[PDB]
Amino acid sequence: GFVCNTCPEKWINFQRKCYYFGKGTKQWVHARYACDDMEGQLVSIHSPEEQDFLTKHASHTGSWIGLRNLDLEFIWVDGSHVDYSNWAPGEPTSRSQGEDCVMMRGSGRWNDAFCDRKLGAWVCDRLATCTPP
Repeated sequence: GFVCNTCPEKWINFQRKCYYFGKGTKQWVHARYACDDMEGQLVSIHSPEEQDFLTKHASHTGSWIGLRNLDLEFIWVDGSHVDYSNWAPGEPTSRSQGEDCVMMRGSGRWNDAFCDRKLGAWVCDRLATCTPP
């Protein structure tokens, strides 16, 4: 096994991951289950290179991402902590209470909005399968 760029039908390869750029009106939790029932998760961005690819295919309206708030601290759906951050200027707002779910704007910048908000786009990500040369 050396080459990891093997994608299922309708998924787009980037680096060592597969991405599905889903459409249709969905609440954060609804988009959380849309990927889980597809054998994927809501997207976890960890590199500027990943973000740049994501921005290129993402809908201008705004896509849900796998980041959310708790208590403590923002953590991705995979459980990973935030290392790379592409927050919009002045984000995350530490006064807007209830805005615990993160979305990604057309520009790629992330905004933290209400979980009950209906967005037209949502991005999923899974691991890319391998091939032995």
